[PDB]
Amino acid sequence: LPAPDDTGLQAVLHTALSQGAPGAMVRVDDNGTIHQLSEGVADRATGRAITTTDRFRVGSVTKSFSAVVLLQLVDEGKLDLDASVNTYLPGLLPDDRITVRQVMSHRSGLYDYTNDMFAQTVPGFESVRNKVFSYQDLITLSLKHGVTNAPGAAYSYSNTNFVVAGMLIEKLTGHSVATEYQNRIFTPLNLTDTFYVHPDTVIPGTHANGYLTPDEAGGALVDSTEQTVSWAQSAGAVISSTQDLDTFFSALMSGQLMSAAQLAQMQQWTTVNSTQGYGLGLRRRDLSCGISVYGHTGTVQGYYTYAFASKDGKRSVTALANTSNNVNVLNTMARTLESAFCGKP
Ligand SMILES: CC1(C)S[C@@H]2[C@H](NC(=O)CCCC[C@H](NC(=O)C[NH3+])C(=O)[O-])C(=O)N2[C@H]1C(=O)[O-]
Repeated sequence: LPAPDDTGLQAVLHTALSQGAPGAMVRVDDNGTIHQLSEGVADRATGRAITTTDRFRVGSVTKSFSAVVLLQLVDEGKLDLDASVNTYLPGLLPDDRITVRQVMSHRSGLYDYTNDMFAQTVPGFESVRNKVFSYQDLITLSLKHGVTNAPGAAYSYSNTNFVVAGMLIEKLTGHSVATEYQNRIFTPLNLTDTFYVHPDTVIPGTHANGYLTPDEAGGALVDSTEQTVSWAQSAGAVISSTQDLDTFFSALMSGQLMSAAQLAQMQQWTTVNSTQGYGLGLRRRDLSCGISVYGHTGTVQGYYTYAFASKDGKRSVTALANTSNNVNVLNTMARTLESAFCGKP
């Protein structure tokens, strides 16, 4: 690969701050040589600086953790990707036709209940931040709406899919998702900054605070750091660090977390758009210089995450901005992948 471009990474972070991120940071693990940059503040009220060791909420990056657990269950003979969801969770869905593979790739047609919750950004956050939901509560909220398409038909993102994934993990293992993440992923990879504490609202240890951008332009930011994330759970509640998400996606792509057969299934791409695909709890992004990278993005209130690795896991990058509901910031932070993988123009 080309050399990572630290001047370009520095410019991306400075642009994100100019667009409303209180703080922004990035860590690259380039085959054993570390790159680490940060600019701005973890806490905008106290002024404490952000750093690449600050813990944060990874949002839908959590789905890659859920998918790894489910694909290990396929390796163990406990789960068949082409069986019906209802085979394992009787009576759950009105269509006994929807399969596990379809949920894991966002091809199920299940309505995304969070489009009801967050029609208004700050009111919807204030509504859910201190609520505790069961998995079944969230499925019932989805099923108030009919499906949006035929099973298998189209990519349509829905958090409901990885609520189903959490329910499958707990049903088939007899354990909580926190126990399965710890035993199958966090402990074997020594992810000392990585946690699943739901429904606790505290982020353990030194962390970046999250700042939710209101829908009104120029409105005051809302501290969204402490919430249950119970509206997402196995779709979005993991806490981690840049070093630990680099370790995780490098281990995944280098073949340490499942059989070769299941990794191959995880990388069967469904088209998202002309430069992106979706596998099984895994995203592919095609970069300008002809390189593809693999991993996941996350959005949870106050935190935007990108965490991607090269095909062989030898270069990994994790970037974090501690704001959300700011599409300019989101789009700017994607440029860290260009600078880290494609290097200087
Ligand atoms: C598909 C995504 C982008 S959204 C999905 C999941 N996060 C959510 O579903 C939260 C949606 C509300 C986010 C909120 N926005 C609003 O409230 C809008 N009114 C904000 O910006 O904080 C996550 O994480 N995924 C990202 C993913 O996979 O990258």
